[PDB]
Amino acid sequence: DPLDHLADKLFHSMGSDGVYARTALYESIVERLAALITSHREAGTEALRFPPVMSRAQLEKSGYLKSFPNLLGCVCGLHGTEREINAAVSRFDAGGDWTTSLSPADLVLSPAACYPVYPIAASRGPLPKGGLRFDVAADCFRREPSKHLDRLQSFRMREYVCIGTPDDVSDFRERWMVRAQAIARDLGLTFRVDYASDPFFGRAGKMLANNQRDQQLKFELLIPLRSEEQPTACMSFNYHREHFGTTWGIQDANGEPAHTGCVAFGMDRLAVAMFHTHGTDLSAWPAKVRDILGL
Amino acid sequence: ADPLDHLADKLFHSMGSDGVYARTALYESIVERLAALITSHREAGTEALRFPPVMSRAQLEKSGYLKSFPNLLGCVCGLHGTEREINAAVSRFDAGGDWTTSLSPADLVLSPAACYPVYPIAASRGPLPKGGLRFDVAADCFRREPSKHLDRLQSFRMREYVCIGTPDDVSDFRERWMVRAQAIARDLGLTFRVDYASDPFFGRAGKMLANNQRDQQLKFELLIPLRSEEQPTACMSFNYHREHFGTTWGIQDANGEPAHTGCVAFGMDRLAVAMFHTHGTDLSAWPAKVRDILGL
Amino acid sequence: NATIREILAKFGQLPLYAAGLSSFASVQLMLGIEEAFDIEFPDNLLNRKSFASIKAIEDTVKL
Amino acid sequence: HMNATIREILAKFGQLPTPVDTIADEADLYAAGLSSFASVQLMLGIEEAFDIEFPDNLLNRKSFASIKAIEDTVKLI
Ligand SMILES: Nc1ncnc2c1ncn2[C@@H]1O[C@H](COP(=O)(O)OP(=O)(O)OP(=O)(O)O)[C@@H](O)[C@H]1O
Ligand SMILES: Nc1ncnc2c1ncn2[C@@H]1O[C@H](COP(=O)(O)OP(=O)(O)OP(=O)(O)O)[C@@H](O)[C@H]1O
Ligand SMILES: [Mg+2]
Ligand SMILES: [Zn+2]
Ligand SMILES: [Zn+2]
Repeated sequence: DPLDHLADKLFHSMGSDGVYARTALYESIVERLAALITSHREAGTEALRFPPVMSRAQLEKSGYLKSFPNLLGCVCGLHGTEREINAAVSRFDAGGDWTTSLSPADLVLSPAACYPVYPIAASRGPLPKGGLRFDVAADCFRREPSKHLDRLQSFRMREYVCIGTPDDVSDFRERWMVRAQAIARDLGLTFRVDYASDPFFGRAGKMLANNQRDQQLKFELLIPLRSEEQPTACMSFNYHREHFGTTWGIQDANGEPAHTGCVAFGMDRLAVAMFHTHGTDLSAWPAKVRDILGL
Repeated sequence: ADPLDHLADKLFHSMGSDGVYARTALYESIVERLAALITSHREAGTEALRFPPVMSRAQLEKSGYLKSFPNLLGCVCGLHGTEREINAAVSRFDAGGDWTTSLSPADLVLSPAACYPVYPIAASRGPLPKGGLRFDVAADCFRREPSKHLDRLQSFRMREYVCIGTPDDVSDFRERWMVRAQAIARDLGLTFRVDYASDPFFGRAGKMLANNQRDQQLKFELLIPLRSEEQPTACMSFNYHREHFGTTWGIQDANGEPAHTGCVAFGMDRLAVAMFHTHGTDLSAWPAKVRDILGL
Repeated sequence: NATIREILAKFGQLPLYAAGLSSFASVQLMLGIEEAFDIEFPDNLLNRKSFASIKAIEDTVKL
Repeated sequence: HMNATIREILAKFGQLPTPVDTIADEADLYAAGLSSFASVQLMLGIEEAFDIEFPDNLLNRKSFASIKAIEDTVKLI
């Protein structure tokens, strides 16, 4: 893996594949990329920042278990009484397994940044004409251990979300497909865009992925990191049609179930792509890129 | 009524769970300025690391967290079975049952405090140099403590400076930070007192640990009246661990003795709430000196 | 057709795309054709078009 | 006898380097081996081998500094 040699300057092991401590060098570029993305935020956008956990009930309601049950991280804890908890602990001291006393909380680790925004939008009543636009971010989690630097279990996501009529969303989508590519170009990155599909689970997941790709509901900006034949999706646009509008009872200004769409930036993938492309010595980065990033 | 409750309108949106909130732009802008202020006070020769919201469960077990706060720990679990098993769990959910009976533990927990992952990392470099090592660490932390009070969250940001070295390195470090942190609190126009305290150790065993900790003055807190002046909130802590983590991780100081460690911890969410409680939710009305201190 | 007039009623959740046959409904409809009959679709004929109408579903079965 | 029981527990939950046989009644336990987490198991061990429960007033380093202090504390309870 071509990326491996980047580890020494970017990451420290934390004893778990896909979970790394970030060096100051690495974080300085993550921060500049986030500032660049912010500088392209469109008018009328409301910014929200989500913690790394969210309501299990909200995620169940969003349909996540129908699509990616195998990817979800659930928060569990020792919920019993003092003796119950001490019993679990004692088993650990004894050389047994305390984890058998774990029971689920009402929380999961957020699998994507946008999920909490839909009930928040719904709570405000009908959408105004033109719809609503959100800027959301979260530390996300997906249970997919890997040693590859572009495949993490815990990673930062940044998203612009549009909630409105089908025309609102398609206008938003056309705009962000253009802007996402202009950003990658300004960063000096090599990419192509392709229609793609989410990693749906199961046999129904094969139909869902086929459907999604055939309908062109998901575009990805792909950057060669490991190789040119297996590039890495570093940005995406998802058109959800009326799926979340229906789920959450969001009505557009015409009284119809709202459509939603989002452009997603994988902050850790973009940072890794920058270092892979430009190296770990910032003073040598191309002058135009340094200027774009305010270096 | 909690004096803080009315802050929620401007700072937070509900996420359907006590102690877990979406953060507004106003709130985040202040968390960011506080973080930059803390960074500006960083000592020379301090290594900055940023940790994700999860860490190795094995490392946390080794750190002794189970013996001390087993009730606060959030573990990561997932559906690890076959496709048929996972599909059945989802089908039980559709039929009014509980899908979570198919969950099993992963090798990860949610990080309960920012400093834990730093000790193995320091340990991996061999013996400490003279003067020891200093780290600047941060993470989103989790503690299973549901509450409706805005100063008691389940998911919250912690920033810490950590010292690993001889007992003298560490005790001077903590003294330097105790003074520096109070000076910062005063610059921020905050009302506080500093007192000895103890971690919320669990059970009968814990009452003894808490007693000893308070008695040996291993932990100071800077306390700010938020809900009341009688039960003020700990917004910074100043912790001395003796050789507990140095022993656990086999860290050796420059004299070949098990290293001591300590840390100064800033509760970024508590500090932010404190600022808004103290000066209000209109930043233009904040005192000029405070605005200047924060670069507003 | 007699076997399909019960499958669409059980998993279709209609009030076929002009009706209330949604995506996640249609996949529970796909699975219901693998249950009432003894075959699993190929990834090729596994799609939106293969489940457009009632007469569309039937033809795919023979093939 | 209480002295001997207490001594046995100190081997049961002590993690001391030099055997309880080589430790005086008045000798300071932390001063030669008794750790924090150990002294807590010991306090639990004292509560196991007898059937008692210390007040929080005596739930501290002092009560477990020496075998004599332990014996005295248990008696005073
Ligand atoms: N494992 C990961 N590590 C780092 N960033 C990720 C990871 N998975 C997703 N992201 C980033 O966040 C976004 C998530 O959207 P999405 O659900 O489309 O994932 P994905 O890109 O389909 O998946 P995969 O590449 O894992 O098969 C992507 O644009 C990507 O940049
Ligand atoms: N539940 C919480 N919500 C928000 N911030 C917290 C919470 N717990 C701790 N913090 C903050 O982070 C720091 C954590 O260090 P520490 O482990 O010393 O916790 P603590 O001081 O035991 O707390 P407490 O009695 O308030 O639960 C605290 O100083 C505080 O500012
Ligand atoms: Mg993608
Ligand atoms: Zn999204
Ligand atoms: Zn700490």
